[PDB]
Amino acid sequence: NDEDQVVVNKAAVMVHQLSKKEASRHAIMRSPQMVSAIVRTMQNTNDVETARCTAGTLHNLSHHREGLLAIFKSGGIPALVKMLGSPVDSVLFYAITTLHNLLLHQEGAKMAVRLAGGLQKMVALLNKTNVKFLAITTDCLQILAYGNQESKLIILASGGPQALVNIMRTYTYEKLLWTTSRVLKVLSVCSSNKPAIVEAGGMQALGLHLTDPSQRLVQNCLWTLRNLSDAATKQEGMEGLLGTLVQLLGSDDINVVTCAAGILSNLTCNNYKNKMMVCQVGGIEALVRTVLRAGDREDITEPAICALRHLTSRHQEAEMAQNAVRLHYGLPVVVKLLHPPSHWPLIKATVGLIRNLALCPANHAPLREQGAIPRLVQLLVRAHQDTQREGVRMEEIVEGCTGALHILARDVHNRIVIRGLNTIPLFVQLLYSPIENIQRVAAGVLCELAQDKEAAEAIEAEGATAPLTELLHSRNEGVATYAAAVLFRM
Repeated sequence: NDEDQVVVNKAAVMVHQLSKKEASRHAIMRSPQMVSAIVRTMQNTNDVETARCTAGTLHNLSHHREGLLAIFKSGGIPALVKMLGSPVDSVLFYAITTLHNLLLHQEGAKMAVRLAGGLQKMVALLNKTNVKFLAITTDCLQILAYGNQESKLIILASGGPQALVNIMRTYTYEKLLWTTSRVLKVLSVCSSNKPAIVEAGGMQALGLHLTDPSQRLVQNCLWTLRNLSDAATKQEGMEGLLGTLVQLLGSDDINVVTCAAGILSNLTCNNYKNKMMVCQVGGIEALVRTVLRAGDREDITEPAICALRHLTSRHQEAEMAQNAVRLHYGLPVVVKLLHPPSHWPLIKATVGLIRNLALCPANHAPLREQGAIPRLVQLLVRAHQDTQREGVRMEEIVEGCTGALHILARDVHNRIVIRGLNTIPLFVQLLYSPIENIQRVAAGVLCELAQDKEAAEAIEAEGATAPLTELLHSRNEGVATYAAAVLFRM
């Protein structure tokens, strides 16, 4: 039969019972007339049992493909969103569930919800306390934000990051934690959201769940953590997270290992506090084992080497880390990574690690015995030639290899090897480099070599007096100091 009228609700309790039975439910969504009256009643009524009964109806309809369209074209979406402002409590449930079904299957619902101001309403509801309601709400936000930078910035403005992090800090309900982590993951790739997540303590919060039995939750937290750690700030209370990350390096899951290495790489970069802690929980040993176990998987070795590079310089236990790499059988494999099939990013990271390891006198001989010097020379020679003829710039390979050789040249037996490879003409040539940092390490390695009279003569014979004289007036104070140092020993 036809519609309700005015001042009567019994019709609301009417349409319900039928929406349950399929038979009438088909008739009801097959009727593009009263479905609009269902909507009209819901948004407008100030009665509780009528409002909840009305929302519950549309819910039952959202289960069927035509029931969606029925609600869709009837303009039910802006109504349901308005029902997300409804007070206690079951009306919020039917509303968010219906929207969810629409967002899942019904096409056009996404943009429609966005236009209705659904994003703002949903973010506001993240302070509720029902985990099932929060799981549905967070999933909607995920559906709306994925591959849609517009929605991501809205969620940010509405205070999404802080609310989502609080959920991760509060609840233990797996499905909610998982769903919330997927939203944070989507937001993590956003350049605007990422710092907000980090500022909300997102990294510590995600770190809480890295030992959860749910692998999909663990992996989501890892993926998000890598994006967030990607140039994050100086955070406190990272002790537990760092300890777990080192722990996760031994995981049998390669994707867990890849993420753990990457995050540790990012968190240790220019952060001596994080360097200390990672070292103090066995980071070197774990990272070395990881490199050995990884073989030629550069997805793993590259962030692992990078992490090792960070840990082996500029912090209180740097020297200890430099020894630790050797003590844990690391030197042979590190040198091996300078050879094919290693690609430039790994090679660059490896060279930088050798440079730090060479700071430790006890590493001079083993590095020499492994054949680091000729390989470093071959890299430098070929890299330089290529700079004379985007990814990794060869100017970085040139500077890196020359830098590593600069440190290795502190050892007497190394200087004989380096010199024996006819490198002096190359080094002198590098004094003409447009790049100051290259001039600096070129002058530096010459300064080390020129401590031996025979080398000092070969250096002078190479016509190095003139370039060094010009570099005396370099605005780079370091370049000038080395230039004067070589001149003196000549």
